[PDB]
Amino acid sequence: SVWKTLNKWLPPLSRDKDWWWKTLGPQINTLLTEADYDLNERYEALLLLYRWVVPEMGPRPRSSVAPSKSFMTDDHSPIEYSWKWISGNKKPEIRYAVELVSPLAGSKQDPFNQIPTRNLVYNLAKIIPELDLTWFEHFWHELLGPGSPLTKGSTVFAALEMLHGHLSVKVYFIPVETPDFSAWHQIKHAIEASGCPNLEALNHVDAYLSSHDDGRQLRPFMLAIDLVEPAASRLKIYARSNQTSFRFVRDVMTIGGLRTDLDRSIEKFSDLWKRALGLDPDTPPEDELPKVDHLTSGAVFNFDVAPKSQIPEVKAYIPVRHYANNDLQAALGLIGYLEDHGHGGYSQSYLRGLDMLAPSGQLDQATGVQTYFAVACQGEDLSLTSYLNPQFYAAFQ
Ligand SMILES: N[C@@H](Cc1c[nH]c2ccccc12)C(=O)O
Repeated sequence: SVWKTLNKWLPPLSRDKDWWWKTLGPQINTLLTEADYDLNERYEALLLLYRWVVPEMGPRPRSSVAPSKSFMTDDHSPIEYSWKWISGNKKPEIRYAVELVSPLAGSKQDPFNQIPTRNLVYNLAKIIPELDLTWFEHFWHELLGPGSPLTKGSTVFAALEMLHGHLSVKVYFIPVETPDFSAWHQIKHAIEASGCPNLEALNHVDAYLSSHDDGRQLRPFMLAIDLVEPAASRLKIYARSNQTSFRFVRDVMTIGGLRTDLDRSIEKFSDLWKRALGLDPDTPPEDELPKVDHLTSGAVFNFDVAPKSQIPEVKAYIPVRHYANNDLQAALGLIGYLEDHGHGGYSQSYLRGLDMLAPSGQLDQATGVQTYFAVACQGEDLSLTSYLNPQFYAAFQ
């Protein structure tokens, strides 16, 4: 084991740092091993974890109660893994998002816990010069700086994507809302001041959000960027709705019909939706889901409005934790879909990863491990991603 070797030879850590090391290291290491990552990349990932992430995770969990109301997950776990299914039986992509913390969190010196993520990004910029911080600094200044202004629990976090051979970094900004400045207002002004050459996709999304009947029901809340050249980065605007019928999801995926030639992709999406969510196969698409009242309940989407494209791209997130019956049932639904379409070469590796992450004896009894199933429509096929919560506090061992 890579983690066993590193833990055996790297210098020992404080109580909190050692807890985070001996918890995250095995999790990330198992996920990467099941995805058949090369040994060098597992070493690199765990060395990054030991050097730049573990020292900034703050106190270790010691009870069911979290030290913050972090927006990363529902139990405020500050770490979220993700497992992207690659078509053609290729190796899955492993990513993880983290919101680092400091003792100044909540104080006047960092009221929204922003400096640790900035520090992490700059450290990574020292090790990987390929990363570009132009758009990072621009959107940070626009959305979280002293000129920026109700909070969702966090205002920023970062994500590492191990893309087999190189590392990519992503930044999520969650603006603070005021009666005069909605999150969407701030995001739109930030993108307009970003310096993009072709704002056709942003204007399409704005028209859909403002004038369309169902598009008016989406509440923008988050913006994600890639730390690459601004011409090569995506601009992902996340939007939530209390509506949950599959008809609504179907229309949002098309952006009110702006996107065409997706009927087969949408039929496969409906099949996967009912399988993962445990619904009856004859569920009318206009039926709403049984009501779940939560901060992150309802249907979630993201629009990619990156200038390279004139038409925006939509990714939908099936909220497994809120509407499925249990983690094993949803996992088998997703896995059966993948097997029916010849894309399930890594299903058993995924199940071993789930069993690694799951609180002892709760996969078939509760939800929570799998937060989202992300679906995108690529021509006739689906691009799928599983999002995973280690549940440090909801499942405190
Ligand atoms: N925790 C928030 C934000 C979030 C974290 N990871 C996500 C992945 C997809 C969509 C949203 C999120 C939520 O569940 O909504």
